[PDB]
Amino acid sequence: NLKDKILGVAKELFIKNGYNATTTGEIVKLSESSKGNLFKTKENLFLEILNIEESKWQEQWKKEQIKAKTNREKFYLYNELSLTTEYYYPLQNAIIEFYTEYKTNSINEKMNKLENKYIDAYHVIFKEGNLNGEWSINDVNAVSKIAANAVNGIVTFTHEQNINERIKLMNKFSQIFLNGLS
Amino acid sequence: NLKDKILGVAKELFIKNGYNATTTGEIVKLSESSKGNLYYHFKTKENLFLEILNIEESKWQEQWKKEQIKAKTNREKFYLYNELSLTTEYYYPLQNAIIEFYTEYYKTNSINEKMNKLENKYIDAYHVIFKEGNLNGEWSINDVNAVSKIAANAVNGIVTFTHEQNINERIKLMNKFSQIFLNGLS
Repeated sequence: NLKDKILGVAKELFIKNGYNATTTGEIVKLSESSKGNLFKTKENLFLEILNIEESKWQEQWKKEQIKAKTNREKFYLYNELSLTTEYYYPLQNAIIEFYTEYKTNSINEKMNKLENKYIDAYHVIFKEGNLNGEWSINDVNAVSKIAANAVNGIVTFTHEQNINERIKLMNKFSQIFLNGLS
Repeated sequence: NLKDKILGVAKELFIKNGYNATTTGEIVKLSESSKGNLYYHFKTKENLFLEILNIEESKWQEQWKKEQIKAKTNREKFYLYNELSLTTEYYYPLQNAIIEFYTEYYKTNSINEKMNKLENKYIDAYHVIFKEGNLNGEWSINDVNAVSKIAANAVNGIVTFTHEQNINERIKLMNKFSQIFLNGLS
C-alpha cells in the first residue's frame, strides 16, 4: 500500500532521527514517490502516526490485560509492558521534540484526544479499582496523569541500560506508587 | 579563560540558534579563539556541548545547596527539589538545545557514556535526600540507589511530558506525586 508505505517509512525515520531530522524530502526518497503524492503537512503525517501507534498499543494492552486479575496487577503489568512494546513509547523522544515546536492552537486540541487516549488506560484501571475496592482515589484524573507521566519517564529516560533492570525499577515504582494511594 | 570564553559564547550560540545550526566556526570566531584551540579543549562540538552541560550541572548543584536550606526535613527537600525541577525547567533556555542534542546522540554509545556520568550526578541529589532520610527515621529505604533512579526519572517524566497546560496545575500535580510517592515508602 503506497499511502501506508509512507506511514511506514516515516515512522522509521521519526524514531531513528528526530521530528526535525526527518524531512519531507527523505520520506519521499525512501518511498519511490514524490512530494506531489503526500498527507499534506508534515505535522499532519506525524500526528497520523501517533494515532496509529497509539491505537496499536492500546489494543495490545487489551489483548493482554487479561492476564491480570486485580487492577493492582493491571497497573503493574501496564507499566512493565510499556517497557517492551514496539508501539507509541518508541516515539516519545520525537513527540518531545515536536511539542517544543504547541503554539498553533490547531495542535494542542488536535492532540487533546491523543493526550487522553494515553491516560485513559490508567483512568480505567484506577476507577475500576475503586469500583472493585482496591483503593480510594478521589482525584482519579490527577493520579492517572501523574502515573502516565511518571511511567513515561522511567521508560523514556532509562532507555540505555539492561532491559531487565529497567523492568526491575519499573516494578519497584508500581510498588511504591500503589502503596502510596492509601 | 579562553576555554571559559569558548564555553560561554557556545552556550549562548546554542541557546539563540540551537545545537544543530551552531557551528564550531561561529564559536571559534566569536570567542576570538581558533579551530586548534577548540580541538585541543573539546575535540568535538558534541564534546563541547557535554562540557557545558557538565558546567550547568555544577551550577544547578551549587544552586540547590543554597536552596535546600529552606527545607528542614528531607521529606521537605523531596517536595522542594521536584518543584524546583519543574519550575526552573519551564524557563531554562538551554532546554531546547538539550532536547535537540539528546534525540540526536541517544543512539551513540560514545556520547551516551558521559551522558550517564552526568545523569548520575542529577540522581545523587535524590540519593542524598533518601539516605539522610533514613538517618532520621523519616522513612526506611533499603534500596536507595534504586528508589533514587526511580524518583529522578518519574519526576523528569512529569516535568517533560506534562508540558501542556497552566503552570499552576503542573505544580499541583508534581506536589501530588511527591505526596503519593513519599507515602508508599515505609
